[PDB]
Amino acid sequence: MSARRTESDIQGFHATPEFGGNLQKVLVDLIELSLQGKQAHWNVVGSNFRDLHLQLDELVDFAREGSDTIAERMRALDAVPDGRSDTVAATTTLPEFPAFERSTADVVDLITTRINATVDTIRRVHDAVDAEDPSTADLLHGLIDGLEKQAWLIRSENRKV
Amino acid sequence: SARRTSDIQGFHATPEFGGNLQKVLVDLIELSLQGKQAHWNVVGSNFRDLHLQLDELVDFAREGSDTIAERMRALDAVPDGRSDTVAATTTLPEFPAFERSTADVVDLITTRINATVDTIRRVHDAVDAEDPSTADLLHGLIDGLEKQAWLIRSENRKV
Amino acid sequence: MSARRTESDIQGFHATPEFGGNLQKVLVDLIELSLQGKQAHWNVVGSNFRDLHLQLDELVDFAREGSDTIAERMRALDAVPDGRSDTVAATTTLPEFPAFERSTADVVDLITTRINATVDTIRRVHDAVDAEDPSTADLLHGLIDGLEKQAWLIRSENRKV
Amino acid sequence: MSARRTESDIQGFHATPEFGGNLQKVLVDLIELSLQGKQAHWNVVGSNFRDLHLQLDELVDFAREGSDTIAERMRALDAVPDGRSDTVAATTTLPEFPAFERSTADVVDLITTRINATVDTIRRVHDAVDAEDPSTADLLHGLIDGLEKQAWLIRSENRKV
Amino acid sequence: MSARRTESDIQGFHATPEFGGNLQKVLVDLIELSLQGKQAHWNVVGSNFRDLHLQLDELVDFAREGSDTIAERMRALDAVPDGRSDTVAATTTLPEFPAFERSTADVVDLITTRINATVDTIRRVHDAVDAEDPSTADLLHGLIDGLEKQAWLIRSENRKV
Amino acid sequence: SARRTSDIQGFHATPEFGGNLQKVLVDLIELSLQGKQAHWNVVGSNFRDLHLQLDELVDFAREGSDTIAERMRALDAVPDGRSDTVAATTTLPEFPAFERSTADVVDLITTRINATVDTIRRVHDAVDAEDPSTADLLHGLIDGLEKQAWLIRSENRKV
Amino acid sequence: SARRTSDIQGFHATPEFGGNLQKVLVDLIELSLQGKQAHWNVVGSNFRDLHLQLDELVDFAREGSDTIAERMRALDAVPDGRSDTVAATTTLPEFPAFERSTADVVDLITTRINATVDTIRRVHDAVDAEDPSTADLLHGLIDGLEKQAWLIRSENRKV
Amino acid sequence: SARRTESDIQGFHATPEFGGNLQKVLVDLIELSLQGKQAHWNVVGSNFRDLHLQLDELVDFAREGSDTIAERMRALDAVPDGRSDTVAATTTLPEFPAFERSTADVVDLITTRINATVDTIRRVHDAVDAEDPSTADLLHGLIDGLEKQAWLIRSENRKV
Amino acid sequence: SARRTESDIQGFHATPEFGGNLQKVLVDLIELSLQGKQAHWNVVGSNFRDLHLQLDELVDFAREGSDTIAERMRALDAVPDGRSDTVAATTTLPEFPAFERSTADVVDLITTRINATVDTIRRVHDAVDAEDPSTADLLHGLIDGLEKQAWLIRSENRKV
Amino acid sequence: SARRTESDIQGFHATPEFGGNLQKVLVDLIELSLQGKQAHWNVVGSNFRDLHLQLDELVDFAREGSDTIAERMRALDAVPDGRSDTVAATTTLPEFPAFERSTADVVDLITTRINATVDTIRRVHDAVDAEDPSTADLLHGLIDGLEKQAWLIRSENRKV
Amino acid sequence: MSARRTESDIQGFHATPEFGGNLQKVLVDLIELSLQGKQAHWNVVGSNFRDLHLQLDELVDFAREGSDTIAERMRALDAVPDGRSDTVAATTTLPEFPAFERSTADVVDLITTRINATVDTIRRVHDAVDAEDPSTADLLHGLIDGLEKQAWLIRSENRKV
Amino acid sequence: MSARRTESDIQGFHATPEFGGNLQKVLVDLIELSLQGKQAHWNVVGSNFRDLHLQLDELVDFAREGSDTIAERMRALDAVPDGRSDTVAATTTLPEFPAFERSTADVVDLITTRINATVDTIRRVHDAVDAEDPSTADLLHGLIDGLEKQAWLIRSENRKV
Ligand SMILES: [Cl-]
Ligand SMILES: [Cl-]
Ligand SMILES: [Cl-]
Ligand SMILES: [Cl-]
Ligand SMILES: [Fe+2]
Ligand SMILES: [Fe+2]
Ligand SMILES: [Fe+2]
Ligand SMILES: [Fe+2]
Ligand SMILES: [Fe+2]
Ligand SMILES: [Fe+2]
Ligand SMILES: [Fe+2]
Ligand SMILES: [Fe+2]
Ligand SMILES: [Fe+3]
Ligand SMILES: [Fe+3]
Ligand SMILES: [Fe+3]
Ligand SMILES: [Fe+3]
Ligand SMILES: [Fe+3]
Ligand SMILES: [Fe+3]
Ligand SMILES: [Fe+3]
Ligand SMILES: [Fe+3]
Ligand SMILES: [Fe+3]
Ligand SMILES: [Fe+3]
Ligand SMILES: [Fe+3]
Ligand SMILES: [Fe+3]
Ligand SMILES: [Mg+2]
Ligand SMILES: [Mg+2]
Ligand SMILES: [Mg+2]
Ligand SMILES: [Mg+2]
Repeated sequence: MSARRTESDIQGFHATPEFGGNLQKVLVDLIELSLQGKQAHWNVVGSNFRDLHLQLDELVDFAREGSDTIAERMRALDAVPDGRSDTVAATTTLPEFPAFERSTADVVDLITTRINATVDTIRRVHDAVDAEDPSTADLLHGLIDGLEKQAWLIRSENRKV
Repeated sequence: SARRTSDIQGFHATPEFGGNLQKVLVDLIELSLQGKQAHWNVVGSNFRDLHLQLDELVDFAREGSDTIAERMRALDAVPDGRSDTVAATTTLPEFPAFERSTADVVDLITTRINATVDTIRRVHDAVDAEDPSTADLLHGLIDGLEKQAWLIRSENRKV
Repeated sequence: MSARRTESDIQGFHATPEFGGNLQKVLVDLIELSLQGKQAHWNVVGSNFRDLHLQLDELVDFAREGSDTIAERMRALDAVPDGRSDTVAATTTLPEFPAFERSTADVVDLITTRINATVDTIRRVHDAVDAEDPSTADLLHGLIDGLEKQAWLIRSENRKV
Repeated sequence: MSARRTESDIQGFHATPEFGGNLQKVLVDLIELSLQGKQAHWNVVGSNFRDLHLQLDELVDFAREGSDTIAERMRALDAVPDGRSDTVAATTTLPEFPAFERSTADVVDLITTRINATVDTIRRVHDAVDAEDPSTADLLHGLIDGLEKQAWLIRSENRKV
Repeated sequence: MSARRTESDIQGFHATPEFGGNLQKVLVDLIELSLQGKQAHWNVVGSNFRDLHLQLDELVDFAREGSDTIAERMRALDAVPDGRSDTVAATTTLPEFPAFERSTADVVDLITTRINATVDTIRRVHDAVDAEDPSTADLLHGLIDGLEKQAWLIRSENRKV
Repeated sequence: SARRTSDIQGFHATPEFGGNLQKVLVDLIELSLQGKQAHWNVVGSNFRDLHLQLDELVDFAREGSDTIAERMRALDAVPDGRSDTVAATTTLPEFPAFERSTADVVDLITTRINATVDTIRRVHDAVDAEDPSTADLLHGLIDGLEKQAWLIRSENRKV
Repeated sequence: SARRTSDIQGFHATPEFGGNLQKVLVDLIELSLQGKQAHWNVVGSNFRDLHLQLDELVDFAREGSDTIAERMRALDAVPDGRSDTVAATTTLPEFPAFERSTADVVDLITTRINATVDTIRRVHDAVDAEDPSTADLLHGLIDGLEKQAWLIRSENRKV
Repeated sequence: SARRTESDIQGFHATPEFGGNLQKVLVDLIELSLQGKQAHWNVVGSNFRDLHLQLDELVDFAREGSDTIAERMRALDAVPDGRSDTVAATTTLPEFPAFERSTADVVDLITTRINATVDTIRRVHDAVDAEDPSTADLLHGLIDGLEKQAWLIRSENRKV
Repeated sequence: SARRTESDIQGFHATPEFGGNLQKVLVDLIELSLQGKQAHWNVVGSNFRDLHLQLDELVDFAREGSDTIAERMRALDAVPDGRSDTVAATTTLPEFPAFERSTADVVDLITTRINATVDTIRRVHDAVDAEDPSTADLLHGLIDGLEKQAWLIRSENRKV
Repeated sequence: SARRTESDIQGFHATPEFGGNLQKVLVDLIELSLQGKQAHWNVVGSNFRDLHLQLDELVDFAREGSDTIAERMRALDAVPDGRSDTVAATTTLPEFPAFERSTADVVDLITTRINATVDTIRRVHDAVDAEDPSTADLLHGLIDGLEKQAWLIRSENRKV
Repeated sequence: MSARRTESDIQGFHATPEFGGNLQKVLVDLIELSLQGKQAHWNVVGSNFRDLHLQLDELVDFAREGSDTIAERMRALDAVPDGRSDTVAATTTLPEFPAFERSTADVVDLITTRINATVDTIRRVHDAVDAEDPSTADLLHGLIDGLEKQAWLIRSENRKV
Repeated sequence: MSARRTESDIQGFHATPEFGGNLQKVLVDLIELSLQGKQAHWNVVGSNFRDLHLQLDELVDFAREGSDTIAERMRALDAVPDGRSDTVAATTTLPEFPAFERSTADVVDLITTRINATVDTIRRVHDAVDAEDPSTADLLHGLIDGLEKQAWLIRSENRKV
């Protein structure tokens, strides 16, 4: 006749502090990447300026969408993101982007290593995230895939023969 | 050439697998129906936001039920989304009739989303073991519905 | 100021219990139709599968919009809809949809019959609705027109001439 | 050539002075509603500001399209609309909208009353319009349906249940 | 199961021969109007050519959608349309469109007359249609409203005031 | 400067050229009317595909008739697309009244498309000789209609 | 760090500034209402162009009135766009009732656009002196409306 | 096995005369675009709006056409010249008059200039067709599109 | 302070075996796209139009898939080969027959070829997943999308 | 004849002080975007959804603004710095608090931060306007757009 | 009175075997070009990577649309295309694309010559195609025009001074 | 009671001859820039061809929209533009664009200086324009901003380190 549950209060999945911290690690590197990507996008100069200028904006869009995805996933699982400038600066694992104008070739190298660093954070955190919540790991897979594609589209400028 | 030889069959789901997807399906349809009920009948403070959010929940739940039912079809299982079956087999607590306050609707719908996510989380490991590709569809459902739960329940949060 | 009314409270048109009842009847058959339409959509097999599979989704879209229209018209007029599964199952006039895979020929006949049953409810209810509120009768005309079109587009498959 | 008429001049349906008058009444209340809707849109403050601010614009859009529909229906039938400010102020049936910032709770009650007044004009006029020209009565049904929906979506904010 | 009907065959509403005949009359005049509209569209010359050239296409679009609506309403109700050239020529009530280039002033008067003739057919037929099937009468109201609007937008060109 | 001197006339078509375009025009309008007739009245196996395809044929034929009529206007010819003229001068076999089966509609409409293409192919060389630019418009019509014929007739093909 | 210390207020307009924006607002609303009146009731030679152009004028004037009213709100002023206020305080010459010829509508509407632009030009320097950002909004209004005046009045031009 | 073995295969090169023929088309299309904008701005009088709008449509077609011609030239390794001095010095179009012009006058002036542009395309047609039929198809699009514009514009002044 | 100090950080490199696994997927997706177009053109008979259209949808999914796989390979510094000779020489799909084929025959032929393509993805899945779970997620999308196409197509021939 | 004969004509160069003024605007716009996202994620309580949505609209306007300012700097050969350390070290905005915050608190906090950002633009306005009026027009768009956001947000807490 | 033809069976234009073979020649080179274009698009590396990467996808889109156009034209004229991988490999006239990564400059040269080869096929076949069916030659003109434009947009990267 | 003005004739703002001449100066340089931009767009050859080819079209679009804006502003203020080829050639201040193909690096330098020259015209004219009509100066600000952005996006190709 009926299979209906009877509780008036059914709780949702709550992330462990460890899991929250792991997604926080991903968050700050994604925001930092976005900030560095815009810096590069503004200040890149030299041969093949336009392509890099445009590709860098694609990277920024992806990293911004990613940071919102991770922060919102945290919220869904009762964890609390911190994307404030001071926290991002204090805790990001990305090497800092240099000041002033940079050459196209230099920007290609710099941004590639910074995407690599961002992806490394996600891969380092992956197995612990997957173990607690496979659905979140799928979002991580999307980030890895999208970011490694950006790294290919950007780095290929400097690859010879 | 590496070309194979002329009637290669598709992956077919075990009865148990079909049954697990059936469990997900009825709770998604029930959620969709309950969501529309809430959408129409919610009243009170912050009516508009709740009215609108609930329609988005319904869209997701309907897309989800279609995704699951069609995955069943692809793997040679047979969905049953009929009204009697859904009423008879859904695990979701019954949604009340009549007008309900926004605060009560927030609480009620959060419970019923969580019930739906619970079903998907309950079958996840057994479907993943048999067909990882289907578990990915389940992950999208878990992610999307848990997002909806957060967006809805935050209205009632204290500090 | 010349022709302005001075009432603080000007109340809206309220549906009678009979009117609310009449729209409730339309609502449950529209929802049942949507549920059966999807069942048929998923489970139809055989000759001209795709055309039928697609047409059934178009039927479902129309019935879903129809049920939302009806229910919101109820709300506008201070009536209260009930589209919950138990209610729809217990009160719909539509013949039950059979279980399992069904042939395209079978689905055509089954769905045509279910559409006609839905239209019949709207037609039975029409005059009482029109008498109380002509504006709602127009929404009923939209439903009659749209559903009878669906019936034609579906039934024509099985017509032998 | 067999069933073709041979008249050089075939004139169209012309509204009677009464019909023109009846549509004029609908027109001024629709325009007044749009003006009050915008006033409320700009000046509403307090709890749930944004929802109300947005809904009021949706109301205004519907009332503006409504007034254009009515006025052009008049023109089609050789009647002449008057939507000028002095005329609208001197002949509208709507209670005056108050000046200054108003709370969201106040705006809900005020605007619900103004919508209902507008609908009341259309409802009072309906039968005389329907008797002369059923096609125009259908446009009135669109207005009744659309405005009563607006009233429901707005008033529900203040409902305590 | 409680209120479910148990009939294998539930048939739809079937138009009487009179109803089918009445919609046939509307159909041929709509098609004739589309054909004359295009003729006028191509062959109009003189002052304010472009405005007229464009408006005539808008008229044609509406009449084409109208004829499709009518014919499909016939099909829905088990009636059979005939929109073939010989039938339209032999049975239309519209005065014949003249050959050759025609002035913008001439086209305005000619097309206004043809529109009015088309509307007259719908108006003559309306009550018999409404009596049998109110839902179809609503489609007629759409046509009356849309065509009379077209007539206004076209005739206003020649109005001297 | 290479600037010319103030009333340079446009290319004007011979009466014969206008007449040839008139021939194309009436068969395109007739096809459009016959296509709609078929669209409404077709019934039976694979109704939906045929119903939909026929509407695409009508769209093409209507766009085509407008293209030809306006080319006539551009070259100072005067189209006649009126109902009596079309009925009196079309080369297309009459389409039957009443409901027709999908199989019969496929055969009937294929014949009438082919008749329309035949007209365009019949006048092609004489229009090309006078105005190559107009023959390009004819080529688009031949291509598009012959595509329609293939898409429609394939339904009835044996093996 | 250069971070400030927790209740920094927004720029607030003087009463005079609010009043000047109020002046612009009522003339924009009046223009919108007059434009629709003209749009409906214009008849005669070149009806369609005028009918259509007048609707574009109305769109601009409505967008403009919303821009001004919301700028008032942002700067803590309170708009009054009510029918009585607009009728009582607009500087625009009354638009006549009844059908008017296209030639008369061109002249009438040009005058009333110019009246509206005149108001904005009259308050410009006093608003610019207080808040340059608001004067930019006024510039868009001057530009757009003067464009409308040109597009409308050109119909009546002699040689 | 059917594969050609040459490492570099050359594409079709246009003769310089062919390039010169397309160049004639180009300058007249650019001149027409420039005159069309002049007319679009400066037209006044009865039925102003229709003409103002129709003139912009002409300009859009003419600008798209000149891009099509110049890019066809580049495809075949010809080199277009669309610079102002070249256009002014080599266009065959009668000069457009200065100042405001009535809609009636603009209709006649622009019809003539469209007809002049079309005439250039028609004059080079056979020489272009003989060398490269694909390019002649682009000429056909231009003839068709421009003669349509001529009809749409001149119809305003037709008294029947 | 948490910032890494190395000037160049290396990204994830796929093993050559991983690249080889994705390569198997790629050739079958390309072969499937090519056979799908062959079927789309040459299908005739009852319910022609639905099949003609469904086959193009399959081709779109298969083309998008092969781009996804080839670009994932490039991301991980593998090097795809989608050239005709390689596809023909290394595809595991049964050859599609020449000439016109009936809708019934096309349904069965294409179902088999979709099933063959899916089988390749399923065969390499675990080896791909073990090295790079993110890539396995792309494999899942392909399995899901292709098996849907198989269902949508084969249903035409199902007799119940 | 009116043509200038110099082979290279220099564009307008911004003084370094001008660049510095735009830099102040930039860091506050970026800080505002970052705080806006923080608020957007962490806001809870009555009327959550409206605020959640309005905060994203603010973030979109602020991100577009910072791009506009940074690109205006580049146009005039100034060099922006939008890096996290620089933003944190040089923003004039009060720090946004950690953790979940109520909708009422978020309304007041964000209004203040919008007002701080606007104040920076208003402070540099006259110095920017004196050197380059075109840039001051961009400042006006920002003032107008941000003060609108301030009104739309703070209205939630207004008790009348 | 009537100009209507009387045959119940009117056949369509049927291509000669020679014509079918000529379009088949065009088909395989278009498919081969598409395959090579994607290979280049994936494997291009070096200065100005992105522009070439993107342009190559434009070329692929055009060649794919072209192959479908030619194959469908064949079908319209009762000819039977063969676009299978074995046939394409066995019969294409394009020099094969090399394996592995290639430099931007190398890809520009390689793809230019392969477009040149594809266009050469169409030009070689042109006159015989035109003689039998001028409408098909027009499709060939589109292919020539579109492909030679691609060749210009791609080759210009390597052109100096 | 009433604040309505009483004149039946209210004139619009009329530009001085000087102001008209100033906007004319802006106009011819914008048209010249558009003409040169297309010349460069067609004839640019070499490393990073595609980016420049595309960016040049963006510049052309902006300069075309600008020329229409200025000419229409002139018309609004009763001034009469001259954008004819002879006038543009006789009066533009831009150095002429060279003939034949030019290298990417050369085009970057050439176009940058020509944008610089166009902007210089607008800046030279600015204060006199602003003094008479601040609203027109705002349009000039848009042109300056948009053109200087183009100059940055184009020139950055040639900027080293
Ligand atoms: Cl379809
Ligand atoms: Cl919203
Ligand atoms: Cl228009
Ligand atoms: Cl790009
Ligand atoms: Fe996924
Ligand atoms: Fe997984
Ligand atoms: Fe209706
Ligand atoms: Fe009625
Ligand atoms: Fe040709
Ligand atoms: Fe200013
Ligand atoms: Fe062509
Ligand atoms: Fe501005
Ligand atoms: Fe978000
Ligand atoms: Fe589905
Ligand atoms: Fe709803
Ligand atoms: Fe209107
Ligand atoms: Fe239809
Ligand atoms: Fe047309
Ligand atoms: Fe607003
Ligand atoms: Fe271009
Ligand atoms: Fe790609
Ligand atoms: Fe940017
Ligand atoms: Fe195709
Ligand atoms: Fe313009
Ligand atoms: Mg079918
Ligand atoms: Mg809210
Ligand atoms: Mg006009
Ligand atoms: Mg590049």
